[PDB]
Amino acid sequence: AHGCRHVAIIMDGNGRWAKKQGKIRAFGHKAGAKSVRRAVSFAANNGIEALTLYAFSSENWNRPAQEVSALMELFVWALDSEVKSLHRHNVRLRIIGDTSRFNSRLQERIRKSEALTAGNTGLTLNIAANYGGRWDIVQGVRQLAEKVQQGNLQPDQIDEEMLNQHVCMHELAPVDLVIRTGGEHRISNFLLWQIAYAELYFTDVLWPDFDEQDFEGALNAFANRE
Amino acid sequence: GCRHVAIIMDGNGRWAKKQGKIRAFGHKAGAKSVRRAVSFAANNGIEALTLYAFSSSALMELFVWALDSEVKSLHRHNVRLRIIGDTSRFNSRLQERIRKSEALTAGNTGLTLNIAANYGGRWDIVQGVRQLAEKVQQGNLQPDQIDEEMLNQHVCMHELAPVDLVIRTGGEHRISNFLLWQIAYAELYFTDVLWPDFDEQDFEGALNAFANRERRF
Ligand SMILES: O=P(O)(O)C(O)(Cc1cccc(-c2cccc3c2oc2ccccc23)c1)P(=O)(O)O
Ligand SMILES: O=P(O)(O)C(O)(Cc1cccc(-c2cccc3c2oc2ccccc23)c1)P(=O)(O)O
Ligand SMILES: O=P(O)(O)C(O)(Cc1cccc(-c2cccc3c2oc2ccccc23)c1)P(=O)(O)O
Ligand SMILES: O=P(O)(O)C(O)(Cc1cccc(-c2cccc3c2oc2ccccc23)c1)P(=O)(O)O
Ligand SMILES: O=P(O)(O)C(O)(Cc1cccc(-c2cccc3c2oc2ccccc23)c1)P(=O)(O)O
Ligand SMILES: O=P(O)(O)C(O)(Cc1cccc(-c2cccc3c2oc2ccccc23)c1)P(=O)(O)O
Repeated sequence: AHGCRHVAIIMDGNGRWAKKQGKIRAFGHKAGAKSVRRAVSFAANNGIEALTLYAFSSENWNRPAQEVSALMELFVWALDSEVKSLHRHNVRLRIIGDTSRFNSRLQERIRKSEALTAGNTGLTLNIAANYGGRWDIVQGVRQLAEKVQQGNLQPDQIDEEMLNQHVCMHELAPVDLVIRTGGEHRISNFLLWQIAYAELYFTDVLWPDFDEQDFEGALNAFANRE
Repeated sequence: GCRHVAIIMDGNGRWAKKQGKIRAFGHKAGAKSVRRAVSFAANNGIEALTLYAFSSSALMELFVWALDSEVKSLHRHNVRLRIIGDTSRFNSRLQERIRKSEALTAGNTGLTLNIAANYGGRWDIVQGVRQLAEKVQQGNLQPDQIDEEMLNQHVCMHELAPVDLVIRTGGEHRISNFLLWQIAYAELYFTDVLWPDFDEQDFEGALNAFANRERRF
């Protein structure tokens, strides 16, 4: 009844949530993981076809660039145990983002995870990893530029419909709703091309507290903004 | 400090209906609201204001009339005018009035006023992409040297301050294929106020909210 086929969520607020409890950041990450499981569960049980998730990091600015990098590795590493669970729940997993510089072992783990679940018929879960909406448009542009160089494409032949076929998730239903938790009212270079016509829904709720009733609220807001 | 504000103007028609009036009446109050927003922005030190008339030859002629009767005043008021969007198919007379209007004000140093006409964010990115494909075809550019900075140099308004705040009136919470590339880091502010009613107090509310959020985030 919500009529929403594909929801994207900019998750934020985990560190502030922990801070308020008098707990260190790591406890926030723990509670945030639980909230991710819960939103994925809700989406699957509510007939949403695709759910795309972006972890917005409020602390990354204070982290040296080389820690960030290693942080991307732990993510893929953790993503080897979690896939087993996603697969048991009939979830099809896709990673979107610039994974070309990750080491071969990671790239292999990622492809194997997407291959394992590619045939599942449940929710399609897209996880952003090293993703940027401008980078997304740029990688599509590069693919087209390569065709132009080969001599198979004239610059005047490039139109929206063609660039669209080369940005992330072009093969899935278009994003109908973007939710951003944590209070900030910005897209922060998450999807740009893909959100041209999506409903944007912002809530002050911190990610760890964002639960099924908050997700239903966004979906009903969407249904009503029709 | 907000340097560039973009506004998705919407609600003139709904506004006229609530008054029991026709669409033309909503357009008239709408023009007055554009005038007040432009003055407000110029008076409060905003460097660029970008306006997008959201709609769900008569016009083309009015566009000519509008340019002919207001450009001298915008020039006088030190406003730099730019039209962003695909005007490639407007009639030549109008295309020439646009070009001349931008040329006459190209040197002004006050508010840059960007008016969208047949503009779309995807189209904007696509025109930038065509320009880069031309250099690849010419042989002056390798596909793998194309990066964000380079495409950024080929989308509308790259010569101005980055868009800091996007305001959409009328109650919808969508970008509707207005700016996309350009709003990657902008504060987004939605208000149910209908365009004709959008006034200095409403505009101040969006500006104060931007400044406070800049402080908090
Ligand atoms: O746990 P802390 O945030 O205290 C820190 O160890 C960095 C870190 C270590 C181990 C795991 C994580 C972590 C865990 C879950 C999600 C994410 C984490 O780090 C990021 C960054 C960006 C997005 C998501 C997550 C972060 P720090 O160097 O910032 O103190
Ligand atoms: O816990 P369930 O298997 O019941 C389910 O929530 C799916 C799910 C469970 C647990 C974790 C995740 C998930 C998915 C991808 C990556 C990561 C997940 O949780 C973490 C924690 C830390 C790092 C990465 C991930 C998803 P479901 O919708 O399939 O029932
Ligand atoms: O919310 P904050 O910006 O405070 C921060 O927790 C980063 C963060 C944002 C959003 C989600 C998560 C997070 C935490 C644990 C598990 C997972 C998170 O995001 C995903 C995506 C996919 C699978 C698992 C998780 C972390 P931080 O490390 O910058 O303090
Ligand atoms: O600057 P960006 O916002 O583009 C990004 O690189 C930030 C980022 C850097 C490093 C790790 C993560 C990240 C994202 C989701 C889940 C987890 C991340 O890091 C960890 C560590 C341990 C468990 C989960 C996650 C995010 P992104 O991967 O969220 O696109
Ligand atoms: O078709 P008509 O000539 O009857 C009329 O709609 C013309 C009209 C007057 C004023 C504004 C508009 C109008 C309508 C849709 C979009 C835009 C309009 O004006 C601008 C300016 C710049 C960008 C978009 C629009 C139309 P009207 O208000 O004089 O009845
Ligand atoms: O607000 P609505 O979407 O109801 C509609 O008035 C279209 C419209 C939206 C926003 C502004 C305008 C409009 C009206 C009069 C003058 C000008 C308008 O937009 C601009 C931009 C620049 C200069 C003058 C005007 C028209 P409509 O013609 O589709 O009913």
